[PDB]
Amino acid sequence: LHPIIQIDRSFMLLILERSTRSILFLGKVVNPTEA
Amino acid sequence: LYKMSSINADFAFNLYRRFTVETPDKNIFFSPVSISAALVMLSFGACCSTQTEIVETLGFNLTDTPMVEIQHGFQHLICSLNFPKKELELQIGNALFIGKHLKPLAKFLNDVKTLYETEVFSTDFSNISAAKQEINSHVEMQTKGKVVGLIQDLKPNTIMVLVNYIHFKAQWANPFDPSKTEDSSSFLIDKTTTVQVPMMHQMEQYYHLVDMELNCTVLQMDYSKNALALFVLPKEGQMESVEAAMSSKTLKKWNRLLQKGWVDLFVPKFSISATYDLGATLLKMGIQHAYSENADFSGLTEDNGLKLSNAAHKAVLHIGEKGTEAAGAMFLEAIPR
Ligand SMILES: Cc1cccc(Nc2ccccc2C(=O)O)c1C
Repeated sequence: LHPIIQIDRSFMLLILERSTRSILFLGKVVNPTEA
Repeated sequence: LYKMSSINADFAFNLYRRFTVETPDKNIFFSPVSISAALVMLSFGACCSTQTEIVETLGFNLTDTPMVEIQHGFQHLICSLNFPKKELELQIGNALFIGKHLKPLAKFLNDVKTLYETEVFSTDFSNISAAKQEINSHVEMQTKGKVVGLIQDLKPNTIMVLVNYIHFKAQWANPFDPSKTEDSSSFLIDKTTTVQVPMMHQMEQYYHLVDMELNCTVLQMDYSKNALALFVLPKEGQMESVEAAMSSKTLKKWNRLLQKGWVDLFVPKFSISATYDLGATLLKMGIQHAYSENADFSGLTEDNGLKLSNAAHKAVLHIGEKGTEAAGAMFLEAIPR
């Protein structure tokens, strides 16, 4: 009965620190094997 | 702090949108906090319109938050991010490489050292190549080997370099089991094209949601202490409209709506890296006088002898079964005024 989440196409990523509510890193992965 | 971090978030997203115009349909990866920290530090020594422009480009309004509150907020921010936390590595620091013949105000030096942890190095920029290696090596060391070769080219007349570096390493609250990782799974890179990536797989409870306005799935994976990752997965062909909506207001909404529940979750194992020449971008966004021959950094040196010439960022990311390791570094170059 559980939703499937498949990160299998382009996605945005945020890495956040909780106490300061800072965005440490921000990005979009279009091609995770690129370069 | 949160009203600061909210302005810092909207700067992040505005800059992100500039990048999706400069390098479109390509990987984007940066540390907004690294870029903001470096520029705020550059503002500490600036005066008048030079200082005003920098912080306004950073997204602050000097009526709502006077210059001193901004300075004090960023000092408390860096201090907080660096505070020792169990089971999470996070360090953001900076270094000022000062030309042998510059006249830095010992005020500005003592204050960056004591208030932003700044490390100060007298640098022989008459050996431009050796100086470049020294800075690059310092950044590599401070990012635990992850940011290599930050400065590709360094102008022969450089007389100051300001560097900021951030390193992050953390374990997922719920690590993936590598025996359940699929060696080769499809990832759609455009309408009709796939690449093969390792796909990690876990069945656990996660905070997640479907944003019904924006038509994207938001998935939160916590790190074991004080940090989280948000994955934002648009419906097919909806990425531009999600990008246009990203903002602090949107993050606040998701913070409210995210609900924990069971998920059958597949996440790719991968690494990326990105580099940005930020010179022209920053001029456009409103940082003008800092580049001109009438730049006012009278808080920095006795003779106000310098101007900004170049700026660049490099960031790298690795996500695997155990957690995430990420790093970034910001580079601001000054030459004679
Ligand atoms: C606006 C903003 C900016 C940076 C971090 C936060 N915090 C979150 C935003 C969305 C989802 C989760 C969080 C969180 O830190 O729990 C917020 C609300």
